[PDB]
Amino acid sequence: MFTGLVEAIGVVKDVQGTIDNGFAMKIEAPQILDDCHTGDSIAVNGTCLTVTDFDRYHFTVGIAPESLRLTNLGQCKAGDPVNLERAVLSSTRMGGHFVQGHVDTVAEIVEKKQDGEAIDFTFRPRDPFVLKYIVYKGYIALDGTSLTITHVDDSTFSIMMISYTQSKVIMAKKNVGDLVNVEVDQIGKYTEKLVEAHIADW
Ligand SMILES: O=C(O)CCc1nc2c(=O)[nH]c(=O)[nH]c2n(C[C@H](O)[C@H](O)[C@H](O)CO)c1=O
Ligand SMILES: O=C(O)CCc1nc2c(=O)[nH]c(=O)[nH]c2n(C[C@H](O)[C@H](O)[C@H](O)CO)c1=O
Ligand SMILES: [Hg+2]
Repeated sequence: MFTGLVEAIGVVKDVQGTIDNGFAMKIEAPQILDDCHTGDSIAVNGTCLTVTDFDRYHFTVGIAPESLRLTNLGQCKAGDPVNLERAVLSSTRMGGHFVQGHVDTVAEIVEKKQDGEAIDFTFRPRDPFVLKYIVYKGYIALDGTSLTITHVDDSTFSIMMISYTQSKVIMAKKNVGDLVNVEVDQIGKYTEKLVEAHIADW
């Protein structure tokens, strides 16, 4: 479980494996390894992954084919920066929201323009149906970043990235064409089943 408040930006140091069988990945991130333990859950670009080994400077993870299929981790190369956030089990969320780290799909950046001190991003999800769980002013996690929806229609959604965030996440420097991990606010899927189980009586 996470908050979507990215703690640091690590750097991929080694990637081995294949798209069909899985990746073994090594990440440099001393900033968040002071309290590491094998088995811990760490979100890499919003993808919850299990620590398989670590030291004061690096930690490794095993990435399953399905994780690589639904996220941008399949494109990872040594040298790439990634958003990182350590797990936390808390029933409270005063900052960010309830991010599970279970990515729904990827979205392509289709527009990026400056609006004052903020950056206006527009994304096109590979799986349009996730848009049914996205609403104006609602939450969403992009590459593990908790953000506020500023616009949404039948094929895209947008967010505004403020100055404070631009220096904390990899999104700031991504461009049109790049992919980001999308995790819609889980509550939406919950209310969907609620109405379904509801009219399941009507
Ligand atoms: O909660 C736990 O105890 C398990 C942690 C965990 N680990 C991995 C992993 O190590 N490798 C993985 O490849 N996946 C893990 N996952 C699932 C992963 O996040 C998911 O496939 C993507 O987000 C796309 O939806 C995990 O949930
Ligand atoms: O809790 C709320 O109602 C606000 C949600 C929220 N929105 C944004 C945003 O829209 N743009 C943003 O640029 N940031 C938002 N943030 C903060 C952002 O996640 C954080 O700076 C990074 O992850 C690094 O820790 C938000 O928390
Ligand atoms: Hg998880």
